[PDB]
Amino acid sequence: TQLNPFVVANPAKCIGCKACEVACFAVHNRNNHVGATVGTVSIPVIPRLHLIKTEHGTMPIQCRHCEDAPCANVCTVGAIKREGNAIVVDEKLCIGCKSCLLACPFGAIELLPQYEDGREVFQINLKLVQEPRIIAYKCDLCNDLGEPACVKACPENALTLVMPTEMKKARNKEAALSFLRVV
Amino acid sequence: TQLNPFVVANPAKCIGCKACEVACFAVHNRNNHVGATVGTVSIPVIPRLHLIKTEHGTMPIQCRHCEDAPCANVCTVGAIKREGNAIVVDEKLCIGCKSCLLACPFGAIELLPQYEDGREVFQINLKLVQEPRIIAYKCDLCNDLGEPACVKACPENALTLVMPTEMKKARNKEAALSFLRVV
Amino acid sequence: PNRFVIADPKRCLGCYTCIAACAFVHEEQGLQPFPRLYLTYTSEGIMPIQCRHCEDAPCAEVCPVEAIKKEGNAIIIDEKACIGCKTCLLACSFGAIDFSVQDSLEQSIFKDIKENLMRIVAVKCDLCNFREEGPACVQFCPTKALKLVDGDEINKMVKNKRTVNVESLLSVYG
Amino acid sequence: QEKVLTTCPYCGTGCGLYLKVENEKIVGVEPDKLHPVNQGELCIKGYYGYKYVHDPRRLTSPLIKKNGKFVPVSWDEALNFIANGLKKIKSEYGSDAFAMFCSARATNEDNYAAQKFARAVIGINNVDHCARLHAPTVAGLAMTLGSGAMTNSIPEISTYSDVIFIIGSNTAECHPLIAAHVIKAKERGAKLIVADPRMNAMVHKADIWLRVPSGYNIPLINGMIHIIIKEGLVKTDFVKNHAVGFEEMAKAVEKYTPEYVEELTGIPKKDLIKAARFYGQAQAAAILYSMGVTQFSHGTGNVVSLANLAVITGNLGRPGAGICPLRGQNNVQGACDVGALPNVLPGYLDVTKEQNRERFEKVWGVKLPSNIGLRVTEVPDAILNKRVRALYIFGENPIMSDPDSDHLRHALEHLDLLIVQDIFLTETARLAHVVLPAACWAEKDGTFTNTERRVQRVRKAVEAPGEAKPDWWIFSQIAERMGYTGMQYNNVQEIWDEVRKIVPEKFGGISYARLEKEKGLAWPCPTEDHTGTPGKFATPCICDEGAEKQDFNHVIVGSIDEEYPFTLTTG
Ligand code: SF4
Ligand code: SF4
Ligand code: SF4
Ligand code: SF4
Ligand code: SF4
Ligand code: SF4
Ligand code: SF4
Ligand code: SF4
Ligand code: SF4
Ligand code: SF4
Ligand code: SF4
Ligand code: SF4
Ligand code: SF4
Repeated sequence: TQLNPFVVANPAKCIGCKACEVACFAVHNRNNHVGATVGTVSIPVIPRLHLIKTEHGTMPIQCRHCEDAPCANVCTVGAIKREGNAIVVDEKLCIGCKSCLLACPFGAIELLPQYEDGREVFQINLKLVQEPRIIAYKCDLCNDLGEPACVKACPENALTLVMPTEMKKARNKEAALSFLRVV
Repeated sequence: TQLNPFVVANPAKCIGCKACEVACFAVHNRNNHVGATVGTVSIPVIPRLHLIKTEHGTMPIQCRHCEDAPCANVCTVGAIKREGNAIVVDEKLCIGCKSCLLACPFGAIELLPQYEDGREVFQINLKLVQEPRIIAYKCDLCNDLGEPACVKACPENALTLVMPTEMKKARNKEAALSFLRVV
Repeated sequence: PNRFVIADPKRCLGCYTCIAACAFVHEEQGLQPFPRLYLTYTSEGIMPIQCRHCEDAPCAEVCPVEAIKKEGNAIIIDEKACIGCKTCLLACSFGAIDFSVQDSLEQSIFKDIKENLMRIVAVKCDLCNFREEGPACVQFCPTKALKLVDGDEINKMVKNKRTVNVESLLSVYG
Repeated sequence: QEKVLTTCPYCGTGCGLYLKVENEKIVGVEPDKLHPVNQGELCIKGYYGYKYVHDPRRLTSPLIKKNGKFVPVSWDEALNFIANGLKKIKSEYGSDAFAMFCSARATNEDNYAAQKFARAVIGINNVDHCARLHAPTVAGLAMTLGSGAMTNSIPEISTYSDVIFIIGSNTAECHPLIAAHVIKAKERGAKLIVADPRMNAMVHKADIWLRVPSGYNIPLINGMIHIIIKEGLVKTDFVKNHAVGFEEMAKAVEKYTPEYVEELTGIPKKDLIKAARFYGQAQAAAILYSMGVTQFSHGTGNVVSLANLAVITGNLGRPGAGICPLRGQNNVQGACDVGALPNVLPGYLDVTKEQNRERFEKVWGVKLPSNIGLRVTEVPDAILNKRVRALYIFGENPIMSDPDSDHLRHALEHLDLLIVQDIFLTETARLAHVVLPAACWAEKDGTFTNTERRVQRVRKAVEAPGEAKPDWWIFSQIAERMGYTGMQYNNVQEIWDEVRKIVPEKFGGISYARLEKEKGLAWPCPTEDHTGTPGKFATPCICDEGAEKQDFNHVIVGSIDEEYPFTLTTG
């Protein structure tokens, strides 16, 4: 058992250039005929982290990979599973029951149409046209692929991958040193 | 396209008074000669949402209106369709093949006899008596009629109609405001 | 309402035992020796398909001689009065009715058994109501893939799923 | 009314089966609730294979061909004709005048009697069975591990969750009860890796599908081994304690990479990484393989690689794990423990060594030849070259199942003397010279040796139709007519006791009392009070070899167009 790492953003230096979302889209859809260039993407854009801008600046929010995850436990079908250290939703068994949106307080899960092989996925018996398949999208730490593309795509490198052992140890060491430097 | 709204219950304020099923039954059976008064009801009562109780509280549950609905895919006749913003069942093409009961994990569909014009409907050729016709029953969000009747009949306002897109925006704003006030 | 039988494709090897048992039980009883449970191969999975006993049938509404009728808790063909008007074969959604013809058998082990062993009418799963034991298909299966669902098992399953959903929603987050 | 315990003879698994008999005729079949293999449920052939024993066309009398037409003739003069024919051919051209085709669907006593009465009566090493077409598997496993048969025991694959690795998946329609255990193994923890070029009923339940074209599974397993070596999942204690080296295999496995097999076979890269991880991190792994891999020309190095993959991981000689060869007939293993090959003797002894010959002189009877006999693939050449005079087609029809049928049919026009101790509906008997009725599985009293080397007994229930008689008395009559020292086959019990006496090192405690009490025993069992070896076979150590240490063989991809772009396969 190991604590799940989670990427976090820095609102102090973040600009809101939206250059990390597009990299996430490009890295997730490698099987949908993408050649790292514009004009080869005939499918709409689907990101995983979402940017929110308010009077106190702009910041991207994403899945925190909750240890006591409510999204996995509310899911009755069992689409959300903890395959690795991070938490990842499975698109094969998901049916679109929006109870996940009733669970996650941060709100990093979006219900969006599926896209495979450069085409939109159709269904059997729905309405007289057919209806798109809606699936759950959230960050999966890019554990299936290599190093996550959101890192080293920010111009000032605002977002960082942190796992809470080293941060806690550094904070405790700094607090102890500050306490000892005064006494 | 827009995500289908679904009504949800708040168990912390529900009592179990069963005043929400009665209103739904009254509002869907206007063709069965009911005049908002007990005594004109010559039909057995069939609601759409169903209330159950456990050790940790009581609430009703109903159809969640899944986007990739299993009940629509299982039905080979095609009676279940998305007619409006909600997903509805059709009482004219239903044949009684109970396989839709084996699809919905929430169990919001019940197979019961159809009642029209104040009398039970009878099938043409079955056994020597005539067998009744059985149709599925589930929440259809009162799309043909006005606002949902389960809401505005609950004394404690435990029932709420939720929009799964605006709620995510509200959660995002609350999370951003909570995080930015600390940093 | 009506009792029927369902086979989850997770534990079906396609071993042709249920099909042969269904054929031979009906043969030794004195009815048509042809199976009433069809094995279908698809792109993803193999599942036997039989007559899910429709509560409105779409079958007795098209029979001109009135041969198909509801008896006990099942839909019964009443083979004696059937004439062969291939009308119920049009109105069956799942395709649960086949006709008693030698060419209707696909090439498999069962065909070899039935040719090394040795009227045309519509045959349908009658749920083995003539036998004091249960259905033969659910009883001879090596992996117990098939299972018989009653009027009360549906209610029990619905209540179990509903209670599990409510308890999970209560326990995790209101 | 009366129930008789019997082992189902239709495939090699072996199952308990109550032959419900009534008025001397079979009326039903029932499963055994206390059997450890089938657990009280059978496939199609168990439930409806009893309608084969009382057909109206069963052969009920001996017939002989006098002028081209068969005539009903009693037993004694037919035996006279057989005896004088064998005597004259032996006087003319010696003892190499016949090749013995013992059935793979007969009890072990039949094969033993056939071998003895072809070796201790006339004397030749010309014995064969039509189940050789799994022949490289026994050769490869013996050269790798020193074990010539199954290693683990079937019911252990479902007692607890393991990792099941299938090669050439056809188990779902070749052994409909072993795959029943594999499916029942999925106690929410059994995990499947399947590799085959086709679509079956078993791959659709598999979490991971290693769909690889035919003949390209050696690079697949080599890349699998490369991945499990690069990640350091090798059990170093097992290889440093019992194996002879590691770098010799490394010198031949590093040439294959995941990208190499990616561009060579056309399979995704993450599947191999995943499957290697699931095989490595798990402590239990069983390698099944069906007929598909065994019908390949280059199966020798392939099964060597299959054994060595389990060697390098350490999932051998432990309960719930081990390599699993599968046999396609009930008594294939009964054709290896006793001699049914031209270079083997009962007890897994080779006739090429004089030590295996000098151990039996008087306990066996007449002196034995010391030369290697004629193989099943070579005797058609001797038929065409007119170097063999007779042939014994026993209990089988080797004109349809065996490949290249027309060559054998054209070879069959060598009518001097032919004995077919068989049953109805065989074209070989029509093309033969002398036909004699035989007895089926429900008419005999013998033993079955399954794929899992378990030994069970067959109990007679129905009496024989007409003058059809078991082959033991036929062989005894022939030997007495030619002249045999003593007289054998008083009963089957004496024959089985003689089998126990001749080879006590392998099995000497497999008697009728234990098989009546226990639910079958599996050899080795050198004494009576032993409970048998299995899920170990003999390896607890990989030291079944005479050198007490296993070796390795380096592998390489072999060679096979526009005229025939489609590959043809069969099962
Ligand atoms: S939307 Fe998908 S992931 Fe979410 S609860 Fe429903 S099935 Fe599970
Ligand atoms: S989806 Fe939401 S609730 Fe689930 S782990 Fe991620 S942040 Fe936590
Ligand atoms: S870790 Fe991967 S999936 Fe998650 S936000 Fe970054 S790029 Fe997207
Ligand atoms: S790329 Fe960097 S600056 Fe731009 S929105 Fe993302 S985190 Fe902010
Ligand atoms: S009972 Fe009606 S709604 Fe349900 S599957 Fe059958 S036809 Fe469709
Ligand atoms: S009936 Fe059940 S499965 Fe169908 S849409 Fe409603 S909640 Fe989903
Ligand atoms: S929304 Fe309408 S149909 Fe649905 S439970 Fe409420 S009253 Fe009944
Ligand atoms: S009307 Fe409101 S308080 Fe009463 S049972 Fe229904 S949901 Fe509960
Ligand atoms: S008996 Fe069971 S496993 Fe065999 S074919 Fe029928 S459903 Fe499939
Ligand atoms: S084939 Fe038989 S059952 Fe079908 S409609 Fe004609 S008479 Fe009725
Ligand atoms: S034959 Fe087909 S349509 Fe008729 S009752 Fe059976 S499943 Fe329904
Ligand atoms: S219930 Fe009886 S008739 Fe129907 S499929 Fe099974 S064995 Fe055949
Ligand atoms: S698995 Fe083999 S031995 Fe067992 S019943 Fe089937 S055919 Fe007979």
